[PDB]
Amino acid sequence: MNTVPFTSAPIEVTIGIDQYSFNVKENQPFHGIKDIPIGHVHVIHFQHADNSSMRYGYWFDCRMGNFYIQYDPKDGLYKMMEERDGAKFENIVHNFKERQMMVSYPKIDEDDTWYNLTEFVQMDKIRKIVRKDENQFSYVDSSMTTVQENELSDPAHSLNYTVINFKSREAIRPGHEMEDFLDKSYYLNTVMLQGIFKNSSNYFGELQFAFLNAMFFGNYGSSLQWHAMIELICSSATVPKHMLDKLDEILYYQIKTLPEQYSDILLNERVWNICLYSSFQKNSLHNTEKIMENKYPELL
Amino acid sequence: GAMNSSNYAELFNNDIKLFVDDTNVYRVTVHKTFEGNVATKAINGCIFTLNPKTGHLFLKIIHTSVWAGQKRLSQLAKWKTAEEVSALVRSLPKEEQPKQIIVTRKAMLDPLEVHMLDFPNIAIRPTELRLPFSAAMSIDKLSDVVMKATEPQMVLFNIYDDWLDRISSYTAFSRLTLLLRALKTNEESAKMILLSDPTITIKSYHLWPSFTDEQWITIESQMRDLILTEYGRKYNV
Ligand SMILES: CCCC(=O)N1CCN(CC(=O)O)CC1
Repeated sequence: MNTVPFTSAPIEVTIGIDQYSFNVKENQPFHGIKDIPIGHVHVIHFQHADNSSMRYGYWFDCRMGNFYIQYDPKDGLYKMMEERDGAKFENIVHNFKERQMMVSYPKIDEDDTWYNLTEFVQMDKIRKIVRKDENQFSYVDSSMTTVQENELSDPAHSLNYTVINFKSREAIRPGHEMEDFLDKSYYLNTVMLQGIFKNSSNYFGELQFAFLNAMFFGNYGSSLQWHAMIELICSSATVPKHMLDKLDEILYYQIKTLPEQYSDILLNERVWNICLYSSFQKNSLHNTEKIMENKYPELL
Repeated sequence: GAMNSSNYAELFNNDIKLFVDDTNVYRVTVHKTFEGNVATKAINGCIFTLNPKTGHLFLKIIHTSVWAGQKRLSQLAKWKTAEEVSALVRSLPKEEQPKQIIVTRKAMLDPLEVHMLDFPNIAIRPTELRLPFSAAMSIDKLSDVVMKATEPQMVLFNIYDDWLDRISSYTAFSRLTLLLRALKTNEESAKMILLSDPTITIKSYHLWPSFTDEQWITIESQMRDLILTEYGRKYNV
């Protein structure tokens, strides 16, 4: 198990670690998070008590380095940094642990939620969507726009999700206009899976990362990407069975984890009604359809 | 965006534009079968593509063979319309290509946009105007060429005859829409109005009779009377 120490907590803040969260008071003796499960990406996120504007946070993998958080009073935020001195880092963590100044990542043993939400998410792919090569961890916030949003304005601060556009030449073969617009199988299988993503795991990893950025930061462009990647599969008549069954699992755990009160801002009525009730795959997502109907029957 | 009453004069400016009406592309008669079921029989149709400034009509005849063995024909008809309009644009010299295409039915928007992806600078627009272009098949010379077609064929016409020698495009379009609205509302009575004087004929090179300016005023008034009369009959007014 790994640890992300905090130098201190000078401003009151709600701290998230994956799907958990806790409040820290101004100048409280808080010095980090321990017992973080090895084997998954993680996200440590922040919303300031005095300014709920800018949710922000950092995607990281403790296998890649030793990371800590320190507040920067000039830029006004908690920053993730890497400690290259291993003995220094171990000494810091051990003292904070001995003084019990750290919260424990509160994973229940029966609980596979985080695995289920991050099954296909890899740090190496995150670092290609979020481009800042000098760090091993990735900053995301509520306001960052996507490459696609920008096309329709600082490129160094964009979310480089794969652009999906159903009325584009990339999606429509000349001479197959009706076919390709009504059945997106070419665009999914040849353009996206074989061409850009190389395999379904990378596709699902980006879909999962988009959902998580939408949920944890309220990042609008991420929500758009998540819905586009769902609709592309559901609007394809020919999808490998293993992908359909995996999608049903992915979406089930995403809908399960979504805060009930954020459904009006995180779920697109058109996309979900189309995917569950009109699309080629309307009968292929049994688990997702059941949770959606029982949890959000109003949306439908 | 959408074309409506506010931006109506735009139809007659110097930016090339075309109206596309697909209402007569897929035409059927419905009938009983020997077993007492119902079946359709397709008849030849047409795409109505009109330049409202110049009166040039590109009448693409849709022969019934294009439906043979095809399913979901009402859906296919929209995509066939878009394919043909796109083909027409590509066939025109660059300086004759439209800058806007206005579809009379909003269901044509996506099919046409998708077929025109190679022309990103050609705006595809809907309209809020209720235009009577479905009544194009009430113009005898247009109906005749559509019905006689034995294969796909593109037929070119000027739907304003020689009117632009004497009136503006705005007035010509208004006259056309009045005539078509009257033919749509009561075809028999409208045709009677247009032919009630044997001495006024349709030139071999024209679609409409050779009325003088004063006779057109009388004809237009009679067409408005017909439309109002039919409104009163319909609503018991
Ligand atoms: C007004 C009645 C004249 C007529 O029959 N058409 C035939 C087709 N059009 C020639 C062409 O297609 O280029 C001239 C108009």
